Amino acid sequence: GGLPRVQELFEARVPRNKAPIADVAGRVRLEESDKFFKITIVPDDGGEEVVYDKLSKRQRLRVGVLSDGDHVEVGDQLMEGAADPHEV
Repeated sequence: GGLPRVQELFEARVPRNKAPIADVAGRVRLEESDKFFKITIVPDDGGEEVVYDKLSKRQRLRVGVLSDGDHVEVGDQLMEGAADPHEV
């Protein structure tokens, strides 16, 4: 979170602590595993459910804060962190 972060962005590098971006739009089914997180996106498209299996409980969520049933637009960030520029 500083000059290294700025250098991280201009250099097009994968962030230290990553974070998923929604691959499709729709409501989310959120589950807490043992010392883990699982976020499943039920798309408005009515198609294949997109699942993000394991996310460390330390990264928290994007604020407000995500809860079960919240609608998610495509490019929205899920859990707090730095999203992969190559991913968006």
